[PDB]
Amino acid sequence: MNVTTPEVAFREYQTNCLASYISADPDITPSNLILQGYSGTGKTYTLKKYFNANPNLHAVWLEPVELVSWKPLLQAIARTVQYKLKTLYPNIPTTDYDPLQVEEPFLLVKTLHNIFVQYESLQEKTCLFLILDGFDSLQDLDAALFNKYIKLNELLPKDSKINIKFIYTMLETSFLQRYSTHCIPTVMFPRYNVDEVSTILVMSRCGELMEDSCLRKRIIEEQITDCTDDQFQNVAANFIHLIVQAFHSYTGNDIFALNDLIDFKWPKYVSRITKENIFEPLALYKSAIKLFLSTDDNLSSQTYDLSIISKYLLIASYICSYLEPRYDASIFSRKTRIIQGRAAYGRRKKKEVNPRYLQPSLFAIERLLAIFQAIFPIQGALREESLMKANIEVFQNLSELHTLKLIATTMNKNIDYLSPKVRWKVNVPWEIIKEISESVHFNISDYFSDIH
Amino acid sequence: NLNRHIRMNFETFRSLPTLKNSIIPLVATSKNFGSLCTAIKSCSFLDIYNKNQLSNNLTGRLQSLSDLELAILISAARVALRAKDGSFNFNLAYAEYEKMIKAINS
Amino acid sequence: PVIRKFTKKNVARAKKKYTPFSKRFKSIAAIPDLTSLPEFYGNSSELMASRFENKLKTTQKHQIVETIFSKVKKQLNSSYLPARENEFASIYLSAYSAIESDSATTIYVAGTPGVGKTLTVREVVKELLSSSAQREIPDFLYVEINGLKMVKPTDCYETLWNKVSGERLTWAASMESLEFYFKRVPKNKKKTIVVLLDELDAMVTKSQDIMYNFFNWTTYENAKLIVIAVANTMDLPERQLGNKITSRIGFTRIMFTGYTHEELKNIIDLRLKGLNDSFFYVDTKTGNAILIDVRKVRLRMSADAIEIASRKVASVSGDARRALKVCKRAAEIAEKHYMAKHGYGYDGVQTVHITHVMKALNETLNSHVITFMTRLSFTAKLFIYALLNLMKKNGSQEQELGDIVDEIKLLIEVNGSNKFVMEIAKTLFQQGSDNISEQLRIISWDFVLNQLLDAGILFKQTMKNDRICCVKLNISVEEAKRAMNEDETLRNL
Ligand SMILES: Nc1ncnc2c1ncn2[C@@H]1O[C@H](COP(=O)(O)OP(=O)(O)OP(O)(O)=S)[C@@H](O)[C@H]1O
Ligand SMILES: Nc1ncnc2c1ncn2[C@@H]1O[C@H](COP(=O)(O)OP(=O)(O)OP(O)(O)=S)[C@@H](O)[C@H]1O
Ligand SMILES: [Mg+2]
Ligand SMILES: [Mg+2]
Repeated sequence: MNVTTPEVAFREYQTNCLASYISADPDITPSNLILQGYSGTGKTYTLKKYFNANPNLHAVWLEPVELVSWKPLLQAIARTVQYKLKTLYPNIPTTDYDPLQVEEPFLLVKTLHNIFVQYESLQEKTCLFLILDGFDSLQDLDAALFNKYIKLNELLPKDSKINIKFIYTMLETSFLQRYSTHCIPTVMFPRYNVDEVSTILVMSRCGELMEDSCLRKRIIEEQITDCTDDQFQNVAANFIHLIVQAFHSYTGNDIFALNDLIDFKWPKYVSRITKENIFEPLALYKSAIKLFLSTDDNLSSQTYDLSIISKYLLIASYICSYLEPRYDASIFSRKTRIIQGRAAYGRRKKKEVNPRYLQPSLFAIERLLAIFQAIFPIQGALREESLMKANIEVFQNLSELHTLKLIATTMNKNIDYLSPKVRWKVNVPWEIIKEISESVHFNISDYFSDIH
Repeated sequence: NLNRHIRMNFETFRSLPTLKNSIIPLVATSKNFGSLCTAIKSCSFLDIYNKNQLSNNLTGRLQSLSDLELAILISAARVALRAKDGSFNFNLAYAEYEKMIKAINS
Repeated sequence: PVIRKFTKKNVARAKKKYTPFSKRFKSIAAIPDLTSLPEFYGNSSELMASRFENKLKTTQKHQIVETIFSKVKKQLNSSYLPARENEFASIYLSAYSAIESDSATTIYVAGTPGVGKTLTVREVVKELLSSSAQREIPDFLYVEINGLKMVKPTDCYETLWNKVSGERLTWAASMESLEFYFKRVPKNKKKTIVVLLDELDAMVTKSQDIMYNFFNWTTYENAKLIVIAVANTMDLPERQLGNKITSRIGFTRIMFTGYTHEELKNIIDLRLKGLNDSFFYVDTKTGNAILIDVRKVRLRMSADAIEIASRKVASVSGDARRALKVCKRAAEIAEKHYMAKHGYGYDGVQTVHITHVMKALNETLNSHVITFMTRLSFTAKLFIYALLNLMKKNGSQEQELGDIVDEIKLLIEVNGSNKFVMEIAKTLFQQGSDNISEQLRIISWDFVLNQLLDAGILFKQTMKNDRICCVKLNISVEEAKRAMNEDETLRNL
């Protein structure tokens, strides 16, 4: 061949095994080629570096993540093949066919055949490389769509001058282990190394940190004249190594989860150099130890902007959907008897399985209303009857909690609320219920004290 | 070496197109005739390629796991091994990560 | 102008009229005589099918070469008979007593595929057309409705009204037109029509309205149609039609039973009467046989070969098409032997015998799954062996995949003595090389899942977890047992 292998820094097998499968002669070229990798593993970068190193052969860049189901995929293929040929061989009479006419795979075959048989006026047979970058990143994807793209060169004509050669790009490896007997040339992309991530980030990012003016205004805000370009790039690479050895156990081997951490923690690191932190590597790290212990990636006082009865309804629904229904007359029953009766004894042995790790239980609405007026604070001289009854506002706030997806139920499609067969459950976790019970000052830690 | 690779192809996937996809980047990456001759003498590419074909299935990408991710995976497999039908969640997994790491610091 | 929510750029509509036959004149008393109308009943422009005839004829060139067995392979194609007489006579009488009496009967024939029912019905219609040409009866327009030759099961109305009337409407206008034409138009202005309902059990769709209408237009006094509907099971209106439509179809229900070995021998005798034991003038140079260098050759399609081909196919399903397929495969085997032995190539006597037709009788009694699982790979046979010996432990037929994996690992680790398995257990897990860690799955695991999934040996349920995905043997367990006993290594491993 006459292809030029690119100098990709850490994919040395893959560019050699990629120049052994992409050529300008359609006979020494496979009709399908998979490039299976994972997120960040360098597929698109080495593909674009290869196709830019070889300007003579023709690419069609198509990304089936912004084309959700299969019909915009066929329409986009039939659109952009024709648009690529219009700007490749301009002096051929090109009768524009509508890509929206493609509605089925057969009509893609017929449309592409009618597009290709009008370019017979060339001299020699060429291949056109249609790249489906992210074929497993299709959103409404099925297991039998890929069989419709393998067996497409079986339908395009054999003695034609433009031959379609596909280059897929997969991401999942349980997708690809279905199309294994088809024996397509697979070029796998293994996950990057920490020693390779730590310098991929340096060669990618230390250009746009010295050219990031938050540091180039800090060098003149601090009156710094003991600097050169090495004195900027060494603290840039040292910061990148600091984010790597600090946060690699957090992210993993993903360039994307490191790029944004470097983007976040950079100006709060430039704001710690004063006059001589640019010369040393250790007291600058001891001047900014606060941004290398915790990650600080969340979007950050109070907990929830709800009412009082809705907060107590959330607490009571949290109680009754984790407590067994038999043991509540030992925890809430408090009033003096007049008639001979016995209360609930309670559980003998504390079970240490910790029920509030699991999924909740399902209760009737009378148990929520009963536990609601047991845990409610006193309101309101003998005609008050201060034990609050469930008025309109309690039911309205309960329906508001069901609307806000905080209490929830067995979602049958368009369920009736007023049935004695629809039971309710909470779907908020413990970590917000503790903040809520802290807000209304409700002792809930001693409600699950008899489990752990 | 070539007959040995054909012999292990005969017991694995018994197919000529897998051999074709093995042989094609051997012939195409070579640059001189002596290089092609020693490359098919030694078969220096049918173990580079054949290593790369298994480079991420369940072993070549578990090899690239980090340390916290490995402790989380080990704890989750412990929790699923302890259960009846093999199910768990993030709370039952983190209640084994901190227990294991507290026994590490013990 | 407008922005549309979706597009239908590839739409093709026919040119078919919407107003039915009821609104041509809107005068029942002034309907013209429909029989001798120019357009009705195929009296005008009946070249409407023979437009595409001079497309599949090219060059009349290059001197095609027949052989001594090309004649029998031509006479064994689709084409009195001593096969169907008590059915032909009853059907022709039951359809003649309505042609002569201007009646509205319905005949019901049925049989397993191959028993000659459509052949006898089409010959009944040919004989009644001969009787119409002899003019002992009135004439009719013949309509064949094939149940499977149409893309929509309601297009029966369209093709029937088109054949009757020369105009094509939509299917709703055609069913209203046929309803009016079969209810109200008097029996002086309509000549009768006979309708063959070929393969009736493919128009039972979603309402049973087509099956209603074609058997409820024949209960009318003013409709001269005869429905000679064929079927594929005798008790069809007791299974998939209503009891009222069972009462419409009635009580005739003439079954076409299966053939016998004597009847089938007579059939092949009549098919080869013009060729058996005759003489041909072949040439040594090519082989071009010509019936009455040059060699006079006999042709003994032997009666013992005919009857041993006929007894088996008379037992299994009794089909006068499968008998022709057997006796054509025998002639094909003979022609292949002849051409390979003489070097003739396309541009003593010849025989067809018992140990020559037994290959044509054995070509369809071979399960090529045992000779497939023997030539399968070692890892695929090991997969099948792990699945087979998990079954005696479990008793479910539906083992998981994580169990098959650990059973394969168990067999490989527990056989550490055999020289074959210690040679193969290195490559089975590491592809015979270092710089490759010991894989969890064996090499070629997804390959030998898929190579049995596509072949239908294996049967896996869909799920995302390839440890708990269940897997079933779709073929059998007994034939897998009889296919795993010829390996010389899996017989002990
Ligand atoms: N070997 C490398 N040399 C230089 N930069 C690299 C290298 N590998 C990755 N990068 C950088 O990291 C980015 C990784 O993105 P991609 O190469 O597109 O990976 P990816 O697999 O395509 O991600 P997906 O599959 O689209 S989620 C590239 O855009 C480069 O900026
Ligand atoms: N007695 C016979 N004489 C000659 N040919 C026959 C005879 N019986 C059946 N056949 C063959 O069968 C064909 C006629 O089709 P039939 O078998 O009558 O239709 P059928 O029985 O309805 O089969 P299906 O199920 O509708 S495809 C002819 O081409 C003949 O070759
Ligand atoms: Mg990409
Ligand atoms: Mg038929």
